[PDB]
Amino acid sequence: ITCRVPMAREPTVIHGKREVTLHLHPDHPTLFSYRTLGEDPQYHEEWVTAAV
Amino acid sequence: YEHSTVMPNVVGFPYKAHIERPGYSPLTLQMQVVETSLEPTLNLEYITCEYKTVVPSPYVKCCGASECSTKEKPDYQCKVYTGVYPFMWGGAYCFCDSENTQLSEAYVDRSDVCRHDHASAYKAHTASLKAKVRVMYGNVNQTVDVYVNGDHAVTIGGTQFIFGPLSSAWTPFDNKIVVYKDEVFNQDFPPYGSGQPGRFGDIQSRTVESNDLYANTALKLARPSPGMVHVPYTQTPSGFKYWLKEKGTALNTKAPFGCQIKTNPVRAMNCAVGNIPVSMNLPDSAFTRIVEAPTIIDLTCTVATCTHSSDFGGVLTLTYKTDKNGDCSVHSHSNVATLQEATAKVKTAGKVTLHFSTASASPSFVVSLCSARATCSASCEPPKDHIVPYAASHSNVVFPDMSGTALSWVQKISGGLGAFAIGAILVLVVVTCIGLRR
Ligand SMILES: *[C@@H]1O[C@H](CO)[C@@H](O[C@@H]2O[C@H](CO)[C@@H](O)[C@H](O)[C@H]2NC(C)=O)[C@H](O)[C@H]1NC(C)=O
Ligand SMILES: *[C@@H]1O[C@H](CO)[C@@H](O)[C@H](O)[C@H]1NC(C)=O
Repeated sequence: ITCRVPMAREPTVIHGKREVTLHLHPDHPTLFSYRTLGEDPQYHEEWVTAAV
Repeated sequence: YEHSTVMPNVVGFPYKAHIERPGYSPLTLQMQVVETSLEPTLNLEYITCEYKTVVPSPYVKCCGASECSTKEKPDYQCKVYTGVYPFMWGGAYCFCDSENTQLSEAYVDRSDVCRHDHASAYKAHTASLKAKVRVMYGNVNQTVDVYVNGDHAVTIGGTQFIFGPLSSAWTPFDNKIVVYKDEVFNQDFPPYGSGQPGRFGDIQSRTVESNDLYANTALKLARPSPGMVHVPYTQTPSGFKYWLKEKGTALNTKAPFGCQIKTNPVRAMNCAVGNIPVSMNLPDSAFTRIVEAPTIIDLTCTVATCTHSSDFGGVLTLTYKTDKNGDCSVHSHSNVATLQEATAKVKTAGKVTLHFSTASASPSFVVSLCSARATCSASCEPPKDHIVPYAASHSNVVFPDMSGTALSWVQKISGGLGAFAIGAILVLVVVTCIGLRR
């Protein structure tokens, strides 16, 4: 069957010189992951629980 | 007419190809890549699912001994125990205080939902490539699905196109993969018939509907407690649930080159690597004769503004004089700068404006309008916005032109030093000649 999930709040993006700063404000334990689209990627993933 | 070219394998990047033949006006072909797919050839090794332990009701014999024989079942385990006094809710079960005997057996089978939830082990081989390509020229604008193999030949508007083969045999899948739901993992698995308890592969089956099953889960039986009717057993927990607990990281969030991984069928999409060669055969009806094409003479170029950014940050203007109004095909004959429009309208006024994008401090390139050519060179300033949400629309070149300011300073310094060194050479030669004359 089809069963329902909520969309997480959009994060706060702060620009920079070849960097970004993300303010994350979770309401529930949410999974956050990121990777780079180059030759060798620097993957990362974690379970964000509190605001970080 | 036959032509051959190469295009970068970048999704969404426009490509312009120039076709020039004697007796006809030049033609510009626009080709774009909408979506690509890469699929390996898979041969199934086995599948795994959570198991269930079937235990039947124990057998009890009063004043008798019963021996149990072996059976052809997965991990069948049977045992016989002597000297038991089972109790029930009414009272004793048999008279014989110590002559009773209990037979207990257990085995393992696949779960009732193995048909719906299972993990598959695959071996990966050479991979194919399918692409969707949009082609534009004249009054033709069509998207076609092709195989990038050097085999498929498609026909668009009476024109024959052959694509491929790819120039970089690279695949993100390792030799052995494990597929579950919509995730692929690049991990190795035990061979068939050599599974170990507690980890992945505790039970294996050649296919979902196969009738043979290999299991190794340490079904050790134990003696029943006195005054009780039960069968105890110790078994290492299912390895499939453990693997689901700490499988690791999926290839979905790790694949290089921004490779979007999808399942059913296993494939990778929008993988940007290498370049695709294109061979085309054009009919003679897609060109225009020189006589009815416009004539351009005395074409000079200048740049109004430039700012090297991912967007189309540049504007150039071309001045010219003609003999009749018409439409021309324009092109840039270099890789530093990429244009935006492949066609232009030429009137008697004599001024056209074009857009372009670049990534060098000072570019220099040749721009062709119909049969006329001109040279454009200008200075650009860096942008201010640090991060943009769209991919670059310029081929990455950084080296400036030999007549740019930095290289101009380098040339002037080098020329001064070289002239001074050459003067020193000449004076030394003259002195040594006048010395040897004596
Ligand atoms: C009824 O009970 C008697 C004993 O209470 C059972 O007789 C025993 O049978 C076993 C094996 O047949 C012998 O080893 C014992 O020595 C016997 N006991 C006696 C006192 O003779 C008999 O088998 C039982 N029969 C049924 C049908 O339950
Ligand atoms: C080509 O056709 C597609 C599909 O209708 C359309 O989105 C696109 O704008 C067309 N291009 C031109 C130049 O008309």
